[PDB]
This record gives sequence, C-alpha cells and structure tokens, in this order.
Amino acid sequence: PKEMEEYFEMLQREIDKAYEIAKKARAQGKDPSLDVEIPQATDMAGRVESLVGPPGVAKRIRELVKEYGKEIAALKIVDEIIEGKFGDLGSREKYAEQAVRTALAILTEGIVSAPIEGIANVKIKRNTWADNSEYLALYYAGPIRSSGGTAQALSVLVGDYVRRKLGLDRFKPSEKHIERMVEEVDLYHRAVTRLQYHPSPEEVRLAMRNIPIEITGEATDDVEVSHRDVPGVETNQLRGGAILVLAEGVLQKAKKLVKYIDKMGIEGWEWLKEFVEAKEKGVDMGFYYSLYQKFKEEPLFSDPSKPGGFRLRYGRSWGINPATMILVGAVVTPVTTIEGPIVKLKDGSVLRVDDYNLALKVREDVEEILYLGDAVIAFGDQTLLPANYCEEWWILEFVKALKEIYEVHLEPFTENEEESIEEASDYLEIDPEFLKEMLRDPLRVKPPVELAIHFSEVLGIPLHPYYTLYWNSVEPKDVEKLWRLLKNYAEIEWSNFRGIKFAKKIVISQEKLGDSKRTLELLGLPHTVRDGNVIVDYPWAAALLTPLGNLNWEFMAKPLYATIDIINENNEIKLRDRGISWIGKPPVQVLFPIGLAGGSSRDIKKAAEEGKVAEVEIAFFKCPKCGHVGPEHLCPNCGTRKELLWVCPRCNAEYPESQAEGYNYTCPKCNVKLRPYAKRKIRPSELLNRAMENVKVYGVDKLKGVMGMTSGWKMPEPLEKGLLRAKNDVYVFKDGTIRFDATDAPITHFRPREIGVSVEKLRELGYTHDFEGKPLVSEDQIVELKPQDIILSKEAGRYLLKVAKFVDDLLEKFYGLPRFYNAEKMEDLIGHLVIGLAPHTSAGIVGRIIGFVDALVGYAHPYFHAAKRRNCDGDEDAVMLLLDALLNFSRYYLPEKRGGKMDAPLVITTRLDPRYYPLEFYEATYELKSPKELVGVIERVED
Ligand SMILES: [Zn+2]
Ligand SMILES: [Zn+2]
Repeated sequence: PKEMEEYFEMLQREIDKAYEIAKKARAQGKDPSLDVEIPQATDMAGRVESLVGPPGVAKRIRELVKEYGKEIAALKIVDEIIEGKFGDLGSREKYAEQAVRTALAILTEGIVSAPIEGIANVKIKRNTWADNSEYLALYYAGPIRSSGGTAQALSVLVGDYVRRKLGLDRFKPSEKHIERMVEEVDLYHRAVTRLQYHPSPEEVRLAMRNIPIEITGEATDDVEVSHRDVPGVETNQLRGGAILVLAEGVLQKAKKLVKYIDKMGIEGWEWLKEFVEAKEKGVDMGFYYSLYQKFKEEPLFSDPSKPGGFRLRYGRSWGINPATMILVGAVVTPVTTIEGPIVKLKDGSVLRVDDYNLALKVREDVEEILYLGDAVIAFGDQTLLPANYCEEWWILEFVKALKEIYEVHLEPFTENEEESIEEASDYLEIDPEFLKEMLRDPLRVKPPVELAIHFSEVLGIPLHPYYTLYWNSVEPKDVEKLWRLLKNYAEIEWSNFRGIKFAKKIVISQEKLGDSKRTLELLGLPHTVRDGNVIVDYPWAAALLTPLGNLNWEFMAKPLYATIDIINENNEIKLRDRGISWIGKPPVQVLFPIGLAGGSSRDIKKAAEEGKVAEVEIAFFKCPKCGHVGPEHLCPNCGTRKELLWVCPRCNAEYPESQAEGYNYTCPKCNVKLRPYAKRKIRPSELLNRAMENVKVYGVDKLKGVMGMTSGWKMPEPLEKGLLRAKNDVYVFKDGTIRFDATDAPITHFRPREIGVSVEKLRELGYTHDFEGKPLVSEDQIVELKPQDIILSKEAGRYLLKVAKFVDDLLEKFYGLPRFYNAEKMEDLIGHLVIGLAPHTSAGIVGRIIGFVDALVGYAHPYFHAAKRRNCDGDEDAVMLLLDALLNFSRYYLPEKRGGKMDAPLVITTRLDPRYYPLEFYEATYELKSPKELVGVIERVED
C-alpha cells in the first residue's frame, strides 16, 4: 500500500536527518571513531551486510532466502564466499572467518552479537600431537553469553560446515585436551558462573570427542588450571567463551540443534541425536444448576450478583465492540457485529450499547456498567468453558430443525439455493430476502421478537439469544418476587402475531416494583424510568414475559434448580443460557575510571576538588604533531587527533598505533602481547578543570564515573559528556548510551484521547482514517497503530525529555552544532525517533513517539516487540533516543569479558515490513472437555 510506503519513507528522512548530525559530530575526532558506530538496515539481509559483510551480500541473501529459506541460504552464502564470488579474501583463514561470521549472522537473522562480540577469531591449526592434519578452531570471547544458547550451538555447526567446504580435517583432541576441558567446566561453574545446563564429566568427554572443530578462546578469567601447557591451548587460565558454547550451547540446546542439522542435511552428528533421545528415555436437580455446580468443582468490593468480565465468545482463528472501548499475551481488535455493554444511566434507564455513536451519546450519563460486552477469543488455545448461547449456535439449530422437520437443506454464513430459501420461507411464512440475509449474516440480521417466537414454536428451537435475558444471573426467589409484582401491579399491552400472544409494553410504578428494579437490571433488561414508572418497551416486554408464559403459569423458586431450569420445565418456549462463561541509582554519569580517588560514590568532582591522584588502568593517546600524552582523543595544544599508545605489560615500553601494527601488537623484545592501556597516574583536577572550560559548565553537583573500565580498550569517555549528563540529571549505560528500562504491551488500535494527542498532530504524523476507513476528525475515533509507532509511559517521557536536553547541550556546547530536539515538555518528543532494544539482542528497532500514557506500561505494535522475543521471556525493553545513541554509543566501550541480558545496538532495523464451528463443538463444551478432546470432535465432523 502507498500509505505504508510513504510512512517508511518519512521514517527514512527522519533517520537520515539524525545520521547527518551525528556524522558531522563524529568527523571532529573527539570520540573513539571518526564515524557513527551504529549502521542502519532495512531487513535481515542488510543487517548481515552492515554487521559483518562481505560487501554485496545483502543482495544475494534476498535472492537465496526467497528461493531456499534462511537455513539453506546460509550454506549457499558460505559456498559462494569460499568460491570467491565476493572477491579474493586472501588467506584460507580470512575466507573461514568471513564465511563463519556471515553464515552465523544469517541463521540468527542479524539479531544477536555472536558474529561480532562472541567470536574473537577463526584459526587454521594442526593436530601436532596426532597426525599433524589441519583443522578449524573458533576463539570465543566471554560476551558470547549475550546471544543465548541457540546462537552458540549454531556457531559450532557453521564452523563445521565452513571447515568441510575448505577441505579441512576434524579437530582430534588428545586425552589431555579432553581432561582440561572437563576441569575447566568444573572450575568455571563452581566459582565464575553457574551454567544454565551443567553437564556431567562424561557428557563433556562426549562433546569433546565428537565436535569436529576446536571450541576454544582466550582466557576470560584469572583462574589457573592443573592440566597445563596443552599443545594448541595458548593459556593456562579459563576460556569462559568456549565453556559457555560447549555447555549452554551445544549440550543445553541439543534438541534445537538437531532440528537445524535435519533442515540442513549435515551428516556426522548422530552422536548428538543419540544424546537427545537418551535425555528423553530416562431429590432431582436442574440442568443448569448441575452444570454450574460441575463448573465450580472443575476484589472484595465487587458486587456478588454481578459476574465479572466480558461475555466469552469463541472465534474460529481479543475481539471487542467499539462501544465497550469507549465505555470501559492479548491484543484488542474492534468487531462491530458482537455485543457491547449494558449500561444504567443516572435517571435509572437501562440500555444495550452496541455501536460507537450511541456509546458517545450516553457516555456522560452512564451511572453503572451492568455487563461489559462480549470478547471474541479464538478456541485455538486446559479447562474449556461452556459456550454462551449466541447467534452462531442458534442459526445451526435453526437449519438442523428445517432439515429434520421439512427436509430443507440450508447453510449459515454462505449463499444458499433460491429454491431451498423459497421452500423454507413458505413453511415459516417469511420473506425470502430476509431469510437469505439472516443465513448469510446471523450476527447482524436478527428477526423481530414475534418472528423469533414463531421460529421456536414452529421449529422447536430455543428462543433467539438476542431476546434471551441473563435469567441465570438472578436467583429463582427474585424471579418469583418479580412475577408477583408484575401479576398484581403491572399494566400490560398485548399484541398477537399468528396466534402468538406477546407483551408489547409493561408499565409498573417504581413504588410497587421496589427492590425488583435491581432484578430487571441484573437480567440486562432494557427499560426506562419516566414519571415515577418503570417502562419496558417493544421488543423487551416480550423478552421478559414470553419465558414467563405471559404470567399464565406461576414462577416458583424450586431447590436445586436454576431460573432457566424452572422456565424450561414449565414454558412452551425454551431457553439456553446466554451468560454462563465470563473472561477477565543509576550510579554512572561518565564512562571515566577514577579508582578509589572519588571515594565510595566514584565522584570525579570530589577527587579533583580534594586534589587527589588516581592510579587507574586507562588508555593514553600521543600527538604526532607536538608529542602530548593524555586520555583525550584531540590534542589540547594543537587540536590534532592523537594516536593510541600500546604498552608492553613487562618492560612498560610505549608504542604508538602504527608502530604496534608493524610489531603485530607484540613487543619487539618480549614475546608478550601489547595492551591498549596501562596502570597510570591520573590528575582529575587538571582534566576536569579543562573539561569545565571546554563546555562552559561549572556548577555541577557531583560527577559519577566508574571504579574501573570493563572494556578491552579502557578508552574513557570525554569528561565533557559526563558534565552535561550531570547538568541534565541523566545517567549512562556501559556502551555510552542512556537507556530507559521499560515494560511494553502489544496494541494494534488506539484512541487519540487515550494517548493525549490531538487529531491535527496525528494528521501531521500521517494518520488519515480510523479502523472503518472514515476520515480522522474526532479524538474518540479508534485508529490503527502504524508498525513502528510507539506510546511511551509518562515516566519514559519524563526521563527522555532530560535526554533530549542533554543531547542538545552536547551538540551546542561540545560539538558546536545546532540543537536538535528543543524540547521543554515531553509532548515536544512526539514525532521524534527512538531505538527499542529487547534483552539478548543487538539489533535495535527504530520507533516513532506518537503519544504518552499515565500508566507504567507503554504500548507498541506486535511487530515491534515480537511474541517470540517475549517468549525468550523479556517483556522488558530498553529505549534510547536515536540521536543520543548515534552520537554517544561506541564499540570501544563494549565489555571485554562479561556478557549480560542487556546487549548493545550493533545495528538498527529501520523498516518493519509485514469461518464457523459446527453444532457438535457447542454441544461438546457442555460435557466439560479439554481442547485436545474438542479438536478431535471438530476434525471428525469435518470428515
Ligand atoms: Zn599536539
Ligand atoms: Zn616488552
């Protein structure tokens, strides 16, 4: 649709405006990179290319996914990479690395960080202790944990496919290789991290003897092992990344992994299928009174007489009348054919409200909601509730009676044969066009009460449910009382249709009726109060008196009988129950290490004020122009971009980036690897005073940094960024972003009034029509939510306003750029963009703020925060302002070792591109079955 395409284009314009500002800011060289560190993508193909490449892959992925699906496509890409279709990548090791990252990113839809943060390296090595044959090794980093077990297990299968395509042999561990792993898993689980799945020593041996690649990595934890100096294992400490992949990946997710091996047809994994099966192999009573009794056996201020909730309605696939939306995981959808609420007005009048227009008219006069309305819930879903009598059930009984009595064959919810409609019309004394419409749409086309009664009389069918009151909501003793008051004090006007005598109008004094007025309300009887009288007009006078036999038989309360049981025992016209079932800190301002110098609160301002010196592991930069050394990116003397100094951890020799690159990040006269940082003496007073001068902000209360950096780089964030955060009362996350940790609920529809946004604002946002396709002109209209449009809580809005003020201060004071947001109130953020990031994911989704709710839980479209991610059991989301993330996020701030629940936005997604049950079903709900038993019932009926 052109409306959706225009929406996606509007978002691109807004995204591009944010990237142009951030590119200008980053070009200045005050940050770890001269570029914006968050690439954007349209789709999973684009996510793959943007994250790990190779260039031109996204185009191939689209073609391959369209032909073969995601799983097979990943293998086809590995083949093409190795064949050189994406250019000469150089060494077999560079081809292996590219094919590993790309294929794993394809399989994980570019949603997780395993291809970037999880795999540090891919190496070709030899089984020197064995046959000296070549094999593939994957070097896993501790942050692999952030991607979940499924991603970890798939990296192993990808590694195996890649090594086979490169013609490499299998990894053939020595007995010392296997035992070191057994030891490592034990020591890791015991004192580092408790494994989600803790394998037995023999399970570790099984995995180790059968995984065809080496699951390895650099040391993640300073914990010495006893199986030391193993050939090919370049550490004597714990390889946490590897341990996680083996236990929490391959063994924990072994059942999910075998499904992938099956979809992909990879051989040599029978040992894993055998592991999965081994884990598996080791006085009389009334009908309704009886039904309500069995039904029980299977808020304190609330009215006991009033049943709580919506009237259950089984759907063949949630569904709510627009009038109940105005007057009152699951997603609500407007359905105009089902029933709305039953309301009592201030004047005492009782009314059914089944349309949007009537709901608006009575809204100001509603005194009580007697009945909430229907809720259409799909049977697809374990105790199953008895079905409420409804038009769907009644129409089936109506057509069964025509077949049984007259041999006329008719079907509901379809076009019928003219001759059959005519035959039945002649027997029923009705209009063929009326019958056609009632059969086609029984929820919309109801007969008048006299014809409903005539249908029951002729066909022996229960009274139509539209004319069935909530008889069983009332105790039989109260119907008995009501009966006497009507018999003695009511003035009744009668009518006669084809020999059927029925009530046309009931007039009873409010005085004479008394307490029984409450019985009429509980019955859901529509009535009016005028001139001290209760008046029951047509068709409701017959709905009341026809089940009571026009007061020709006396209603008497009987023990162990429900009201409908008494009616059904004594009345010619029979009923079914229309209402039996009812439903319903933070502690950091700047990423800057202060050690113990800022006391217990890591206060940089206190450290600088007390003239304290800090000894912290921190990265230093050398100026090539003058020679200045310090923790900043730009030179404070000549303003030229400074070069990172690499340090040898032994001789403490300093080597600038280019010199370190020549020496392959290894000291030229020590065989030990260089570090981008060292333990250094820091003088916060000179650093903070310069930062204060730069941004012209002095009056900060406190400035909370970190005790130490958890990144591999230990490259601090500029203090200027912290000063502006403290000024704006905002706090930073580990990666340089500011996040609001929210809980959101899925929605598909909204009303402007409910989100506190005007019709004109929404028209400017591109909303043209309501759910019915009618022009959007009222704040009360029900509107369909656009896929990336989100409603935040007022709590989110209150914090985000502060973030917008920090971004604007940063742009102007630190970057010398114009302000962007200019927000004073949270409503100024409507139309502005955010990044939504779910737990265990590294692909954020672009969202547009369209409104705010007074509640703690915000709203988003089901596509924005999928039920699948919500089943990876995080209803929590993190929200960042788009521009805050583009300016302030850096991969150089990512944790080196710890992989938690919350990951980073490694990429952002800019586009989110997208009859009836048989009679036997309804009858079977009365015999209290489960849906397993009932699906069998429906499947057998559909021969
Ligand atoms: Zn300089
Ligand atoms: Zn050295």
